[PDB]
Amino acid sequence: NHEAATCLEDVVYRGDMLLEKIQSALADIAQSQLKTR
Amino acid sequence: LERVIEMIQNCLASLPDDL
Amino acid sequence: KLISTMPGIHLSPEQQQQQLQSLREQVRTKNELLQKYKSLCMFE
Repeated sequence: NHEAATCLEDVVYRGDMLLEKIQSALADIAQSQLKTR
Repeated sequence: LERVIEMIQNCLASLPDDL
Repeated sequence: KLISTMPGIHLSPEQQQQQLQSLREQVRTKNELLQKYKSLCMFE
């Protein structure tokens, strides 16, 4: 159960990094589209 | 996670085809 | 002469120049953003 806990934590960490990257990218697209206006 | 990755990939695969 | 006043231009040529420059900058920045996301992969 300890090993399964650390494995779940690792997959959650990879997903969290990918989510923060795509989130910031979408925010930058929205900033550019609003600045062009 | 895998689905999201390939989703991002194909959308990126769409974008130079617009460029 | 009235029929040749019909065409489609009304602004002063300075305003035509402003519009042309602004639209050139718009196409430049949009192509640059799309090229940025062409090159950038958030994933590996």
